[PDB]
Amino acid sequence: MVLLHKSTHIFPTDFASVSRAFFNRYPNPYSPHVLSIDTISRNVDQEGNLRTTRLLKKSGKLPTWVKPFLRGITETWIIEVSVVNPANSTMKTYTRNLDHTGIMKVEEYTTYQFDSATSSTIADSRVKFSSGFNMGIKSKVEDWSRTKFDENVKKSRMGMAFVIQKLEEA
Amino acid sequence: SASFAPECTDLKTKYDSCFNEWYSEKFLKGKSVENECSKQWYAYTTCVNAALVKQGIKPALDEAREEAPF
Ligand SMILES: CCCCCCCCCCCCCCCC(=O)OC[C@H](COP(=O)(O)O)OC(=O)CCCCCCCCCCCCCCC
Repeated sequence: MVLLHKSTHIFPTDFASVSRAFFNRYPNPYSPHVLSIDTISRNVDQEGNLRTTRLLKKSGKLPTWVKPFLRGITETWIIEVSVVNPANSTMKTYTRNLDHTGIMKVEEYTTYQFDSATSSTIADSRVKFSSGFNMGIKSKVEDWSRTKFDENVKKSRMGMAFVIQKLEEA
Repeated sequence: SASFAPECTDLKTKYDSCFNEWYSEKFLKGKSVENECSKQWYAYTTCVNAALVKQGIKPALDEAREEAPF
């Protein structure tokens, strides 16, 4: 089963503020489940774009109803891959879980693009939930996915806004 | 902001601080592409890789680093 979700948000500040916030998003009070983050690789490429791979550890908890199907999962590793193009004022980002992928794979693409005509940075997000391991009942897994997508949409943008602020206030 | 390996956290902070200056003041202004944080970077990444070697996730991470999402 595959479930695709999409959302858009506008941050009314410049590319430098958003992209810096992204690299410095943790910790913030809207993501209390992020235990750590590390930079695994970073280099400027052939075209002058910044390529970064990071590794996050996140805690969590399964809803009670999945008990007879799934054992206790309370932590997950997430890879986060990004490309910053300073000439275009574009930042592309990708995240997915590294473990538990046999149970559920959750992939997120989010692009931040500065729009000069409106002096704002637009964030487009698409998230794909994929699983071939059918545990438990399909519509409950779908409900879970909608709930999770919505939660993450809000956590992501609230955290970003928190950090953009804090850096604005020095 | 912690590293997954606590002995690397203070090294991470130092690298992050150096990068943050370079990113804002040089990279985004098109004033550099050199690795002006190599000292802080190579110290930090040495501590991390030593830690990752013992981590169950390392093979999945190694695989993920070969993929090209964009
Ligand atoms: C009912 C059955 C459930 C089965 C359970 C299986 C267990 C495995 C599931 C875990 C998968 C989660 C990893 C998903 C990775 C992913 O694709 O992207 C989402 C990831 C993590 O996803 P999760 O919050 O769902 O774990 O984003 C994060 O890093 C969240 C960190 C904490 C909140 C900070 C907010 C940032 C969110 C993203 C920022 C990007 C900007 C735009 C967003 C709108």
